[PDB]
Amino acid sequence: MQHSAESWGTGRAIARVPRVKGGGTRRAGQGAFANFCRKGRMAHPTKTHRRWARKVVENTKKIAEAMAVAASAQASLVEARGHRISDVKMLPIIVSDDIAKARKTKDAVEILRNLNMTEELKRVEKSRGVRCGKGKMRNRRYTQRKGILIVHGESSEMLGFRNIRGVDQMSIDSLDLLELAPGGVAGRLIIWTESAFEKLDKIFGGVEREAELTPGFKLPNRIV
Amino acid sequence: VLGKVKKIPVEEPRLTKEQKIERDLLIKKKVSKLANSIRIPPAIYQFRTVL
Amino acid sequence: GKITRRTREAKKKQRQPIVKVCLSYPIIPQVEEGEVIDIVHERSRGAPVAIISFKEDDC
Amino acid sequence: KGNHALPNNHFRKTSLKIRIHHDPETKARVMAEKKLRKAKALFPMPLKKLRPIVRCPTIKYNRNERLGRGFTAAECEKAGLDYRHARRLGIAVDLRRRDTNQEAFDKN
Amino acid sequence: KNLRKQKTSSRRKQRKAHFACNDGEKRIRSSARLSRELRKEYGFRTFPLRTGDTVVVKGGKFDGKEGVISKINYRDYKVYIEGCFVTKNDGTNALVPIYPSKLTITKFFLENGRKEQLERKKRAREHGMEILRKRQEEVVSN
Amino acid sequence: GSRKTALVKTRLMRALKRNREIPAWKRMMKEHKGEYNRARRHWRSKKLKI
Amino acid sequence: SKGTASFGKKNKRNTEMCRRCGRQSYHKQKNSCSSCGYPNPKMRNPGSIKARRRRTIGTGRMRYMKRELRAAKNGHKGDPILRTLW
RNA sequence: UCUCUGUUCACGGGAUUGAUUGGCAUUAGCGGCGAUGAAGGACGUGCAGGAGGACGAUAUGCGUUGUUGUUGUGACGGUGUCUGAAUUGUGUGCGGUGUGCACGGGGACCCCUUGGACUUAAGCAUAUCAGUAAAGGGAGGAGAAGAAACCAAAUGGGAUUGCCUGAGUAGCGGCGAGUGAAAUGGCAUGAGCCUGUGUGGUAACUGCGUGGCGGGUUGUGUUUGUGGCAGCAGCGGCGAGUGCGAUUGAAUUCGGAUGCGGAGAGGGCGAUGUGCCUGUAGGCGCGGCGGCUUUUUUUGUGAGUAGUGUUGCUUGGUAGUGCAGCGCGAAUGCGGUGGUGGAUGCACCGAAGGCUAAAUAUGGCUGAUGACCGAUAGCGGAUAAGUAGAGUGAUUGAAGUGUGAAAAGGAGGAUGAUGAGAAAUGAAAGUGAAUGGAGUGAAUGGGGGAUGUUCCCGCCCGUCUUGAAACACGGACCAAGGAGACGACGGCAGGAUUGUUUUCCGAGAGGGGAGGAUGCUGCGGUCGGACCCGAAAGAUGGUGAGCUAUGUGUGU
RNA sequence: CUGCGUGAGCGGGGGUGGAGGGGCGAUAUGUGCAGAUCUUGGUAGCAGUAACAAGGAAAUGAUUUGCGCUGGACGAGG
RNA sequence: UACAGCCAAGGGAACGGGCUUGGGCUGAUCAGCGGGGAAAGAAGACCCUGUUGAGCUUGACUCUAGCAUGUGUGAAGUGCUGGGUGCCCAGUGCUUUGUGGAUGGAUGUGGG
Ligand SMILES: [Zn+2]
Repeated sequence: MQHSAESWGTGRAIARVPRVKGGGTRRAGQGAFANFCRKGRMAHPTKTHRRWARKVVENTKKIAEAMAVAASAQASLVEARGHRISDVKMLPIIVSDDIAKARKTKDAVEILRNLNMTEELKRVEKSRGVRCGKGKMRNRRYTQRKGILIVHGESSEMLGFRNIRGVDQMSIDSLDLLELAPGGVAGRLIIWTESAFEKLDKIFGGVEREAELTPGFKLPNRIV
Repeated sequence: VLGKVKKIPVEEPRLTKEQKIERDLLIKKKVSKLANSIRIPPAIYQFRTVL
Repeated sequence: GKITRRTREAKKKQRQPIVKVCLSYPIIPQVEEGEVIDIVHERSRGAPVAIISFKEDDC
Repeated sequence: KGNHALPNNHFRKTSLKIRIHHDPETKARVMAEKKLRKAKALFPMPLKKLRPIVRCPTIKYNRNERLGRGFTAAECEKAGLDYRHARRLGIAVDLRRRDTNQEAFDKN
Repeated sequence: KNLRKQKTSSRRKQRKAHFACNDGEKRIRSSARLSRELRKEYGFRTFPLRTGDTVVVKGGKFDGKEGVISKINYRDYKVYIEGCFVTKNDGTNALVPIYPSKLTITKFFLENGRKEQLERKKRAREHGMEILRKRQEEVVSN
Repeated sequence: GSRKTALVKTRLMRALKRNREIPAWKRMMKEHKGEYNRARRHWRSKKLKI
Repeated sequence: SKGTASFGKKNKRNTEMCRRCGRQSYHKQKNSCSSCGYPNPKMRNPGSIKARRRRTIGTGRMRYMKRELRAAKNGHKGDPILRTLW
């Protein structure tokens, strides 16, 4: 729209669109402003105040986190979405809180082979590669599958688990839905510590008893 | 601006340190003669009597 | 409308005037004696003008 | 056309303006770092002042209490203190308020 | 206007810093690695290149050759080595350019004040390997 | 014309010693081949405007 | 004869090069530049939206203002000799 | 041979696929010019130089310091022709002839002045658009505001500024179209001071100077930080860990091994990457620049103002909500205010002098990000783009990216060489050469059959219209681009979570029990540029008497 | 060139090309062209047509001869 | 420049190159020519409609610059003639010691 274009009107044997003023250049006399003209503007330009986010009901947010936690103990659901497990003892998996003393990465990898999580970290490594279409040049060049999630109850992070390709961490006081059910499908493979696993009855309560650390919430009752 | 003639400012000439002094005493005389030709109130006229 | 001829002829004359010379004689209470030194024609007048010379003044 | 409520949407002025902050999560935590930085520049003294308990005005809010602006000079005097000296000890003083109730005067 | 320690991880900003940096930074990005037998005297890995150094090629059609650097072009990332050439359609020879990160340094050059550059960096590394040892051994108690 | 001001003369001189092709030693280089000046003016087609 | 034949009479030039801005727009009978307004002490208000971005801060060399900006990042220390007097 | 139609090879053109040191958006900091000569302009500077970029007679760059041996470069300091506010000037303070200050640039956001019309009302004049755009004057990193001559009607709150609720409500309005607050309640941030009546046993005071001059009694009254405390940015340097086999022009591919990790962010390298290089995580060293921080005893006042008659403008303010011209013009146990003009009780406050952080706004610059665009897109501008070019002037304004891993090499033809490959890919419209078939019928299509035809059927599409093959309009051909998406407020349908839901009638005076709430997708309604393209006009601010018209000076 | 589908469309084979490309579920849209005297670029027929030029000669042409009428200076503009 | 290009009648949006039923020159050239293609050019200027304009007029509606005429503001001191009931005002001459530059409101006029 950076011109002083005006239409020529009828009577000259050319169509009525507005046209550039001037002389001495091939731009002079060509179409301007219209959505069907070369170098024009869009019919309905894109604007910054469209709605980007959405609102979820607060209670439905917590029903979804409880389904995702419940599905991490059915072995049929954890094997449907990948997650090769043929040598774990029983689900759910719980270890003591003294894995936080592994502060070198060489030890944290030894704790994970003792739990038979060895062929799982190999499946994530071999799935890494370049993305197919145009997104690869928009700073999104590599993709790969999801692996193990460590739900602990200590402070900021475990430094010795941070470099392993295929391992995430989460705090019991956060418990977000975007890590628990990746892609919107429940059944991730989770490893609990013993301090975090004991706080699960205060966060979610029961079907007819309210929960403390979350005022009001009760599990929904059954329809069959 | 429609066939007319211009605005013509003035900024009249300036006095130079002896026309100014000559212009201050002209005003002091013209104002003193008016102060003695109108009726003077009593509270200001009493100061015309000194030791 | 547009502005009439009478009003524009008045504005043209403040821009570019016709000028005449303003004849007049001075003040001399004592009987002096003058001297006509010239009689001359002038543009825009019909009457001739005389140049008269006194002891300390011309008119 | 049709049976609808009569609409009253005011968008007839070209001078109107829209205003949106598109990232309020980073804006909140940038203001909590400002708030913790004042606190340890005043270090020993706690950055907030002690305020009184007052009563909401009309008959609709009559039965409700609230934190107010400051204490009065008589409330400070009877607690053994001068209001010029209560201000150096982190107490807020309001010389506009008037004293008209004896129970509320005692709570403060 | 140095740019090789950018915080950003954007692809357009990183390729811009490789192809358009100043000549001071073109020399550090043209760095080569030392051999095993030369890395026991000095403690460090890679060091930058200059003419007169003896190197060895690794990969390509000149894989396994050894020679002396006769010219470098830092601005274009091109190294010319005596003994890797080709015959034009006239009977004449020409030297072929090689990329600096496919070479290995053996027996470098020590004459134009370069004997001291190697000794300044050998001291900075052993002074830094003790700040790490004292911190580590005390954080051993940590 | 033969008559001209001093400021008109020094700008006509500057415009004159600009209308020139790339020197031959620069075109013979390896990385300057196929380059021509392309900012050239001919006195009949384009006018300088004083 | 108001077309082709009237063009052969146009050999007088009304303007010259302006000594403030350098365009061929200083009108000699008017004593005034139609681009920048010289000899008024202030520069003329531009006649269009695009005219503002053809001649402003940054479209020339900025010989002094660049130097001053490098000095204000270091606290305006001056010549190291004269620093004893200050 | 010519016309139409198959097939193969060669042209012509630049679509498509894949790239990208460019664009665009949101967010965090900063907001740093000038008489100590700015921004902008003109002309110059290299041994061999035109454009661009860089630079100023110390000119294609000089000094100090770091890194280097190189076409060398980083960080800081110096120089800067002739111009331009451009000033050897004009105005003005302090002095008494000395010495200061103002002027211009920019102006998104802020303060003050002035002030439209298009448009809506299906016409139009009050009204609306709108005290908005344009114009002018004055400031800063923000500005302006600010410590009750307040709000109210309780058992009362308690400076300014921003956000939610109150509420499209009370009200204003050819009571039409339209227009439109605030208090309370809930949050963010929080902070209060200076003066015009200061001694009389002696101006106790200060600008200039080194125990003096100037000011001042018509009234001056101004110590102190190389110390501490908290913070913010920058610069420099060190930085772990590798080798064989197969395919390839070359491997990061495929197959055995062997290590690092507070480092498996991203980028380059002859191709798809944890140990090939750069960095990365994390420690060390060194400048710099700010914010807080020193408290001798003091008492009392704000007039050509407030108000008011009249006239003009403004506000939701309705019989001033606020402001201004002209004229009149106050009080001292007194003055002001309480959503209808006036009276009188009760309530609540002290105007007409001065200063004040924080929470708020926003072109551009610098950092960090992205369900954004990918060369007719994205900024006009991925290149010597506000350039080439156009106009008397104010102004106006494009088109153009790709040899290869390596120059290993070509450029009239032919013969050849190098390379993995003659070298980005290379559609349609249209054409040349060869070769097969058909024709003297406008061509093309469907059924049924067949290596062209023979029988039957078949007028040119789109559109407005009672009605088109029309002597109704648009359409020579091909590629690419090209039009109901988005915001606010309400209703209904389908779906999700939860359910111990509801301030009623009436102009008032008076009277008085009767399943929703919060999101998500779609459709209908209104205002927004509003599905896309199109007037004749109206207003604000600027340019021209080189063509042509008239007057006047001086020539032919 | 060939298979499947009532259709919108989806597969396979041989050349060319020399680096990346997909299926399935939910989600975000600048989401599908024959037309607008549509926009920008390229190309036909018309058509080797209209229009324009071919100035007097002498094997040679610094020599011989035939024809036309502006010719020479100052200013503006270049 | 939709595609094309020989005629008669019929019906048809009531004057067909194409549709129905009949009549036909001539295989591909060159120069001419002005019957037809309701030939080309130009979103009919005539005429009507639109709650679309603009130039101009006045006895259209609503206003307005300027101009006229009372009246408020402005400078002090004095004499004189006249009105009504002591009173307010008119003209009014004089003196020098303000000044003449203006400015608020009211009624009439006003196709400039
Ligand atoms: Zn100028």
